[PDB]
Amino acid sequence: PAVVHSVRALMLAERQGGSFFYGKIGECHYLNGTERVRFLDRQIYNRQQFAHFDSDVGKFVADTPLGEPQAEYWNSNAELLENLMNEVDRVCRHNYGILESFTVQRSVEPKVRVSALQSGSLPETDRLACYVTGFYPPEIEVKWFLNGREETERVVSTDVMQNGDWTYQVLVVLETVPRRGDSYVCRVEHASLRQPISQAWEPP
Amino acid sequence: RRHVLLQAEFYQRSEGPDKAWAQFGFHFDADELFHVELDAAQTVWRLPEFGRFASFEAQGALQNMAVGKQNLEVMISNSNRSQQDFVTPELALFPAEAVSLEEPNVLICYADKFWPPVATMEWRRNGAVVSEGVYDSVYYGRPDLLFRKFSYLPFVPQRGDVYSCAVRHWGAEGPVQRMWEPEVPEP
Ligand SMILES: *[C@H]1O[C@H](CO)[C@@H](O)[C@H](O)[C@H]1NC(C)=O
Repeated sequence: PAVVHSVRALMLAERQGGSFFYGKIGECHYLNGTERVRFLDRQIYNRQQFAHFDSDVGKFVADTPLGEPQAEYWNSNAELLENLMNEVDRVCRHNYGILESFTVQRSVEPKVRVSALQSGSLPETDRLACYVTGFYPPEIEVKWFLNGREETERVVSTDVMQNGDWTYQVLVVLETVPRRGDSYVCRVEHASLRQPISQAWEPP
Repeated sequence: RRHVLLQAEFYQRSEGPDKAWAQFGFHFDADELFHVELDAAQTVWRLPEFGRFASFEAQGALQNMAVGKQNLEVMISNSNRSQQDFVTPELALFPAEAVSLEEPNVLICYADKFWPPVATMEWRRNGAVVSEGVYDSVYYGRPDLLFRKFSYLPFVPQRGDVYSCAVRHWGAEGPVQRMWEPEVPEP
């Protein structure tokens, strides 16, 4: 293996029922990978971010009055500000190179299944469901074609859902009563795929 | 395209019932690379295989915990102990895969858009609590400084079985609940 690097807690907050929450979020924003990298350190108390450090600004910015005393003190220490700026190479650049292979370049193919759903008011199929499952990255295109024509009006789609296991899913339903001699095709385009998946539905 | 790698830390305590929590995790966009089990001082990759490709020194998490728990007591003070409105979780429940009877599957329950990050999920089948195979996630950072948490129930779809997921958030005297049941048409 290779060692992932953590942002150290160099800054310390300075003194100036009930629930009490403190959060630290060190964001390594990548645009065009290593070409442009931005480090944002977010300091949160309860649900209010009192201050943040932007690598582009190179100084701490107070987002709330409570953050003003903290930002001034941290900005006084030039070695801290330099050390935080070094985290763009030390954490953001370092970590990108180790994790790009199985993150930035994760590809998992959609599995595609079409099934008929019954009406619930009538003895018939009223919906055709295209279950698109197990895919990464999250961005996907799913389209219904009836006799070669794209349908938009009679298709209702769920959001793309996070499964939480690094896979995603989406359900695109075509509202139609299937007719024998009609072609119903679910077409799926995804980065993992050289050729789109055209999953046709046939009756019994 | 643009990507984000997050080091997310939270340190929290409640006084009405006295309790305390802490978390250290690395997140790639909306998914979790790993969390450090702070009591065991052990790095836990969300997918085992991630562990073969990289490693993390858990000592770095615990060093940050020392400062987190201090910063927490400072800001409790600096804020004259000010309180934030809780935010009750929404609940999503859906299977991982379209359901075929007798084909092993997983029911996925996530609690979303909640704060503070304290919530427990209870699974029931036909009214009775089930815990076998369940995986409970750590708290995933969501837009607006809110959190999401996932629970997974392995199950074998069978006729007559009704499933439920319930979330108890720290604040509330009441659970948020959702039901799910296989829909099997007639030929
Ligand atoms: C707390 O807030 C200010 C300082 O933050 C303090 O002067 C004051 O005594 C407290 N506010 C109240 C209880 O009015």
